Order: sequence, then structure tokens, then C-alpha cells
Amino acid sequence: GAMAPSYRVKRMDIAKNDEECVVNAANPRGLPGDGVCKAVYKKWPESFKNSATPVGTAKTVMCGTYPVIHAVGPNFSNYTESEGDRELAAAYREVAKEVTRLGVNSVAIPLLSTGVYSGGKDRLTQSLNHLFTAMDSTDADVVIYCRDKEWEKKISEAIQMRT
Ligand SMILES: [Cl-]
Ligand SMILES: [Cl-]
Ligand SMILES: [Cl-]
Repeated sequence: GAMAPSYRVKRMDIAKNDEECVVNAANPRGLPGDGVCKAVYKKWPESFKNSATPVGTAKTVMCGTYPVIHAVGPNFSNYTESEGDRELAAAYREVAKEVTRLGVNSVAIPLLSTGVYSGGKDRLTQSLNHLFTAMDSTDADVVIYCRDKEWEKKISEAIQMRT
């Protein structure tokens, strides 16, 4: 585990992370996809061998010795707010299980269901709070990756508010 487990936020491409493993914001079919998923496909294409997994689950595939945790959040275009919220919570609980199983001291993680799976809503707070519910009992250093300058400020403020 980390000596003093922390949360941090960085505004940059998660394919350039400095952590011991990465969480892909995957689609259920293990396809290259777009956004974070396409960046992850270009950087770790070997990790997409048999990476298909259902909504609300995470499936780890090794690229060399580097673990890629494919986490499948719900597309809020298709799910009801209620069922989508349950699947989004579940995906992050499965990430925490994988991070623990792998024995890593650090993980790079995007905000699941905040981009093309957001159904056109701002889900920063919803997605981040489910990330914290899952990851608070883990001892890995967590580094959250985002692309927007206003999102960076809001995530940083949310981390600092817990102290
Ligand atoms: Cl970048
Ligand atoms: Cl998304
Ligand atoms: Cl963002």
C-alpha cells in the first residue's frame, strides 16, 4: 500500500499517467471506442484481448506487466437515472476490488460516465462521490485524470474539502 494514501487530480491525458496501473473508461464490447478509451487503445492495445465485460463490472488485462482495468460505466442515454446510478456505483466497487487484488500502490482513474455516456448531463459530483465511496477503503494513491480546466478546480476543491 501507499505510505500515506492520498487523492490527487491532474488535467492531462491518462495515457501519460505516472501510476502503477490505469482504469479505462471502457465500452462493454472491448472496442477501441473514443475519448479516454481510444487513448488507452493507442497506448496499451494488447490490453484489449478479451476485455469485453458487462455494464457495472471491471475486467483487468495485462499489457506486459502493466495492468489495464477496463471499467464499464452505464450510458445514461439508455439507463434510467435510478438504474444508471446503481450501475455507476457498482463499476467503481469492482475497480476497488481489482486495485486491491493487484497489490498496486497507485492507480490512475478517469470519472466514469461523465463524457459521451453522461446523457448530456453534468455528472462530476455524482461520479466523483461514487469513486470516493469505492476507493476510500483502499490504500492505493489515487490520481484522478480530467481534461477540462473548470472540472480540475471542482475535483481539487472536493478532495481538499474532506481535508
Ligand atoms: Cl496531455
Ligand atoms: Cl463516458
Ligand atoms: Cl473533464
